[PDB]
Amino acid sequence: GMSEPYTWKSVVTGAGGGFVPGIIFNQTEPNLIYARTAIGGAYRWNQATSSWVSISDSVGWVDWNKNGVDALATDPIDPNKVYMATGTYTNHWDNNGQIMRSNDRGNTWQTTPLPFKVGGNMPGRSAGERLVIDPNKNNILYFGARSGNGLWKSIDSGVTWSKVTSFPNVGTYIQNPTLDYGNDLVGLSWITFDKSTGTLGNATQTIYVGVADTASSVYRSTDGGVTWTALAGQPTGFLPHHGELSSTGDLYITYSNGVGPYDGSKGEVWKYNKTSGAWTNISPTTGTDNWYGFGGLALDAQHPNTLMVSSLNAWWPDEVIFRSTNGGATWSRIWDWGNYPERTYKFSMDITAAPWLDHGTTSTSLDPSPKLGWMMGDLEIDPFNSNRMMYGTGATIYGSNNLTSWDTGGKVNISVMAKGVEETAVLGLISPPTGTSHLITALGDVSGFRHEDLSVAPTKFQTSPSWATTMSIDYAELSPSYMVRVGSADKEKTPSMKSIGISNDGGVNWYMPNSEPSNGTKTTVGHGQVAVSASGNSILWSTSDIGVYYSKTSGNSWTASAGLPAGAKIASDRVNPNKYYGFYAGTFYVSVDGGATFTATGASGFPTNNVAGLQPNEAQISMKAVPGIEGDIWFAGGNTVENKYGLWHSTNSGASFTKLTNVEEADLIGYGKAAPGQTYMSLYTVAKIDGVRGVFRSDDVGATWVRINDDAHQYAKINMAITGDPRIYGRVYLGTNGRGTLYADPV
Ligand SMILES: OC[C@H]1O[C@@H](O[C@H]2[C@@H](OC[C@H]3O[C@@H](O[C@H]4[C@H](O)[C@@H](O)[C@H](O)O[C@@H]4CO)[C@H](O)[C@@H](O)[C@@H]3O[C@@H]3O[C@H](CO[C@H]4OC[C@@H](O)[C@H](O)[C@H]4O)[C@@H](O[C@@H]4O[C@H](CO[C@H]5OC[C@@H](O)[C@H](O)[C@H]5O)[C@@H](O[C@@H]5O[C@H](CO)[C@@H](O[C@@H]6O[C@H](CO[C@H]7OC[C@@H](O)[C@H](O)[C@H]7O)[C@@H](O)[C@H](O)[C@H]6O)[C@H](O)[C@H]5O)[C@H](O)[C@H]4O)[C@H](O)[C@H]3O)OC[C@@H](O)[C@@H]2O)[C@H](O)[C@@H](O)[C@H]1O
Ligand SMILES: OC[C@H]1O[C@@H](O[C@H]2[C@@H](OC[C@H]3O[C@@H](O[C@H]4[C@H](O)[C@@H](O)[C@H](O)O[C@@H]4CO)[C@H](O)[C@@H](O)[C@@H]3O[C@@H]3O[C@H](CO[C@H]4OC[C@@H](O)[C@H](O)[C@H]4O)[C@@H](O[C@@H]4O[C@H](CO[C@H]5OC[C@@H](O)[C@H](O)[C@H]5O)[C@@H](O)[C@H](O)[C@H]4O)[C@H](O)[C@H]3O)OC[C@@H](O)[C@@H]2O)[C@H](O)[C@@H](O)[C@H]1O
Ligand SMILES: [Cl-]
Ligand SMILES: [Cl-]
Ligand SMILES: [Mg+2]
Ligand SMILES: [Mg+2]
Ligand SMILES: [Mg+2]
Repeated sequence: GMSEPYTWKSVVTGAGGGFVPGIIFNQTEPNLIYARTAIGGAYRWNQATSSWVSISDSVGWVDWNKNGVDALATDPIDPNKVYMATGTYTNHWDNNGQIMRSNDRGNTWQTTPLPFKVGGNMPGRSAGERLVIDPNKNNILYFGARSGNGLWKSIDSGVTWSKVTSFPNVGTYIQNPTLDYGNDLVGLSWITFDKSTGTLGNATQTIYVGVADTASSVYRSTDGGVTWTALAGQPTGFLPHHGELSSTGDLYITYSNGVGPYDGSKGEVWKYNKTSGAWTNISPTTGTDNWYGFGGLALDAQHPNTLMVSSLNAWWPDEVIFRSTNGGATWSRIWDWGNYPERTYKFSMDITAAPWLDHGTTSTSLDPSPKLGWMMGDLEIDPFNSNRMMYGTGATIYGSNNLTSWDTGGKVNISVMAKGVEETAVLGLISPPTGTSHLITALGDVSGFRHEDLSVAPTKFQTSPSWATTMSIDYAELSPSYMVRVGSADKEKTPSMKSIGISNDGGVNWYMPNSEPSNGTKTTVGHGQVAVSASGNSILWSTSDIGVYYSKTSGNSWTASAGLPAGAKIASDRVNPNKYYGFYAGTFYVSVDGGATFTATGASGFPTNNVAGLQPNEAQISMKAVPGIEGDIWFAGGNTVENKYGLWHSTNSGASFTKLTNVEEADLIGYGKAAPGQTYMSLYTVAKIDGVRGVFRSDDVGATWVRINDDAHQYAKINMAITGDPRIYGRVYLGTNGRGTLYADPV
């Protein structure tokens, strides 16, 4: 079809806002670093700008599972080469994975499908690395796989893969045997070469492999991977997260009683000397002083007996990093107790690059804010600079450039080192037509942000209410200072927290109303979708659990809406405050009494998501009324199973819709400022049009469409959120599931 080149940039959050399970340093080129994520692809570091660049944005709609990066290897012989094991789930949520290969540090990729699933967003994703390159003969790669698939090898630089049938343990541990998520074998855990057992051009003969099997977890080959044997004398009862070999011949291994990233309530650290055969338990803590696994393992390349480990997960008051300079014989903690509850610290956190990491709470010794971290499954020391470490948490990448201050009685300065990283899952987006913000987001895990300059990190976490995930946000079109968001309050932690927040100042400050939807038996857990009347004189809340409710009393009371099914999608008219719209299971609904009463209209052909194995309350539906035009509604969504997929337009308040004949599939719709000389708002859609999957803009009410993204800027399964900017022609805001929010303008 037609295309128009655009400039695609990230909306900056400073910290990224998702879990980084692996950071991978190249072993021969200084400052060559990669980072991998569970749902958001991978990144490469740029030392000149102290920032990361995504190497995954070519991943698109059909091949979306490539953004689950379960393992990554960087070539020490030719550092232009990099490989990834990708695929997101190993259960019924996903299809088979693949090994991706690049000869230009991730600028471009080729791919080899694997005949099994890869688990970038499965349990144990911070154990590793499970994809490795022979450091003496770099056409050889090994991959340790999930689900009983065992050990795989390539001898042609990643093009072709075959099972290593002589590997004798495919794993035994299963995290969630009774669930539909993680009921498969975790499988193999990490692979570590002994480079001293090969020479350039000749296969490395000694290879170590960790396996998620508490009874027998560490394996070695000494004949180049022909024969594999469990290490005699190894400890039992735990799961090794990492195995790293020092030049002393000591193999260091961290263990947890889980594979993580969220669990681990007991742990050990061991070393095994490859020459003497001695095993030594060097666990930093033990007995009642240990209630957590050990996860991250970092050896110092310059000082062979210096190493660090992190807890996984202590959870309270914070995690601990432990440092040893004598091979684990003695350890120093990065913080200690004083007179309880006081603590002393060998570190200081600096979150000036992402000040919202304090979650809006006041720091105390027992409730530190910001924390050192959590989910610290990967901890790394720069092999070319003992003063630099990096580690991943569930929210960011932290690092230091004065690490060895620890050894001289000083404090380690830890700062956000995630510039360029955006990992959030975007549940909703609004671009208010007035005020200092053009973009307020609804995000998983870190709630969402009010953005002003899209290159500057937000200064504030969303509080009062404070929650992990905002499912939905809307604003009053005629009074955009009034806006409402809904999420799910953690009432175990804060029983007075509500799952709805209201703002009268454009989203800068929020308050919680005096009541929430409830029935005779329970109050809503929240989530669902929210719509705000044109004038702000009412709120409609389609809750996740107990149906649709309206309030005309600013949330002082809520009343169940008549006629609209529980789980319905909802939308307010942007002109007429009495008018709302609903949709469920193929039927369209209208209310003309402010959300109190809904009546069906006649609209046909919408995906029912209710025939031939489909479920209505999990449909892909984007439905919005148009700013400035009463009764004008666009609807995108559907699927191929029903042959009900595309983009529909109503101008009579939902009484009838025209299905656009020139849009084969569509999943999202949004609006922005009209083009010069046009009166109708520009349309932005995520769609398949003229045979091309992408992001498209129409300046003529859908008569013609131009693709405004391209094959290098696809962002995987972009069925999350989209809007134009009512104040900036051409501007699009695109939500993603693991790449944060993008904004883009014509070239
Ligand atoms: O706890 C294990 C172990 O503890 C042993 O005791 C030792 C231990 O004691 C701790 C307790 O100390 C008490 O003080 C004592 C002291 O112990 C004693 O020595 C001294 O002498 O005397 C003192 C005074 O009595 C203290 O009073 C207790 O409070 C303390 O207990 C800890 O309390 C922590 C804080 O709790 C408060 O806030 C949270 C509320 O829930 C509580 O009600 C509040 O009280 C609590 O920390 C939180 O832990 C959770 C995780 O908990 C879970 O795992 C650990 C289990 O212990 C726990 O039962 C279980 O519930 C953290 O939650 C996580 O938060 C992260 C970050 O936000 C989330 O990550 C994000 O996830 C998303 C994905 O999310 C989805 O998928 C995951 C799912 O979980 C989620 O819902 C989904 O949405 C991802 O995408 C993102 O990337 C990622 O960032 C994550 O989801 C979420 O789960 C939470 O943050 C913490 O605040 C502690 O758990 C609790 O233990 O330590 C001291 C030692 O001396 C003791 O010996 C026991 O002996 C043993 O039996 C055993 O219990
Ligand atoms: O039994 C499930 C169990 O899951 C626990 O949560 C764990 C689980 O979370 C999955 C979600 O991960 C997010 O990523 C996290 C990431 O894990 C972190 O590392 C990072 O820091 O933060 C990220 C953001 O928070 C993703 O953003 C989510 O998308 C993902 O949700 C699951 O997504 C899959 C895939 O579908 C999506 O991706 C492809 C695209 O094609 C699709 O359109 C997208 O929606 C869904 O698969 C579908 O499942 C339905 C049936 O779903 C029902 O059963 C499972 C429930 O989870 C659902 O709520 C329920 O509706 C099926 O019919 C379809 O065919 C499938 O396509 C899943 O449904 C989504 O759940 O894994 C990562 C781990 O980190 C989390 O701890 C959770 O704590 C438990 O309560 C429990 O729910
Ligand atoms: Cl004190
Ligand atoms: Cl303004
Ligand atoms: Mg680019
Ligand atoms: Mg690592
Ligand atoms: Mg602060």
